[PDB]
Amino acid sequence: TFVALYDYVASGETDLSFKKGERLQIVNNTEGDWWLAHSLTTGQTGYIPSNYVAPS
Repeated sequence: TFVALYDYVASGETDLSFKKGERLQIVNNTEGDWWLAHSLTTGQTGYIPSNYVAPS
């Protein structure tokens, strides 16, 4: 479980928007730049920038 450090607005069809403070479950971290995540706060799924979140 990770927490969002900053708001992120999705710019494409596979990334996930989230608000600062949202809690997320990381599903796929094979790549170092983009992680597939699942929002525990909102239940939505998509790719997020890995440097927008921190473990919590």
